[PDB]
Amino acid sequence: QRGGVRQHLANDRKKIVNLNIPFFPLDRSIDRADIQNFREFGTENAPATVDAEVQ
Amino acid sequence: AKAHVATLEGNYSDIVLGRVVAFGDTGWNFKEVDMTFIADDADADSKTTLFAGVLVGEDGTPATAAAGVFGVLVDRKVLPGVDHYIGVFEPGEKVPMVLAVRGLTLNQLKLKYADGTAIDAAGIQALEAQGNQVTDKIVGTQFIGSVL
Amino acid sequence: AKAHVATLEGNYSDIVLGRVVAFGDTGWNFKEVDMTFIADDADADSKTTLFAGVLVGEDGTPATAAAGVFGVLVDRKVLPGVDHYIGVFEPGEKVPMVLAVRGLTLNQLKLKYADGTAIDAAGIQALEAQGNQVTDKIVGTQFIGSVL
Amino acid sequence: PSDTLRDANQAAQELYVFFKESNYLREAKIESETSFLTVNNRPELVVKSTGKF
Repeated sequence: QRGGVRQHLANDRKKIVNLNIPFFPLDRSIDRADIQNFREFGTENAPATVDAEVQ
Repeated sequence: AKAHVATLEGNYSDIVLGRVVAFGDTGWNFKEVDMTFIADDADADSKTTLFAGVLVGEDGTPATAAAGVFGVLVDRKVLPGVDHYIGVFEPGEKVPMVLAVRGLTLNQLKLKYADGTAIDAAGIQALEAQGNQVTDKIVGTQFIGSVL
Repeated sequence: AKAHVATLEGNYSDIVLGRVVAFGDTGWNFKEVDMTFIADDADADSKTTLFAGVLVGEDGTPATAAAGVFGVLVDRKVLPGVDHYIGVFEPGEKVPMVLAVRGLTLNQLKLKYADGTAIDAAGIQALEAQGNQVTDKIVGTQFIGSVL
Repeated sequence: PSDTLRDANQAAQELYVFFKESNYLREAKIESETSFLTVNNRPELVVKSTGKF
């Protein structure tokens, strides 16, 4: 109604949060026995080499 | 792993919506009282049960009945997001508190008795005698999800 | 009125003084178990009561006497200066925890039983049999007020 | 009109917005007023249809 009381406004919301993170390892080793007398399997006669397994 | 979450709703200017600001003085509307902050039987680390809008009588004891309503607590230590007073005061300690008394416009959605009850008609009529406007008539808000 | 103060003393290295590093495997010394992070009777989103150094059995339950001692709790989640996990785990839930059981130079003073009692001789013997050194040769520290 | 002595009998306007900063540097307020009526002069020409499924 004209001349009477007015109205008033409201307010908004706020929020906050936190989070963690996981971890993923991976590893392998190399031993002498894996290369001693085994051929380079992809060829006729060449002996096995360490780098061929590292790669 | 439910995340640690914090929130906020509401400001100071939601119980107090306007004054009759006096020229000569600015403290005309307010009054100071001494109230028990931490219950005098609980422990130090207990958080205070006082909240903005809780009715207070002439003495510093929030009222649960119409016959003792005097003012509305609007102290700055109990506003949203202000909490850093865990354990600052020993149980049974008394702190000076501010009360709105006269010359103010008050929202009745937030006025409540000490136990959490809403303000009844008798409480309103007892608070208007001080010279206060009890509005209601508030727009509110609707957030995402509502079509409007 | 009291003031708010927080303090920090001690680190990870103060419990694990020395470690034997195996060239071909870095995780040799440690073993994972599962533990009840929040006691099943704890209030909704309480604070845990585990701490670094508490002796636990292989099952994961904290040990009360020598027979139940298998390793030392050394997880990152319980170091003195860390606080993230409040309410993150529901009461009675279990989360993997890291123990250290092989090849360590362990402090003797920091290790505690489930109830906070200091480590006895039988527990020391049981922990040593696994292949761990228990030594109390710790210099200590003096801060102020005493002419060192 | 806006129901204000400044223009109580002038031509109306769609929306009034007042920003009043109180001089004594302790409070401020925002006010806004609007008034209008919507009229459907020919209700006979609108037909509603209920759909049965």
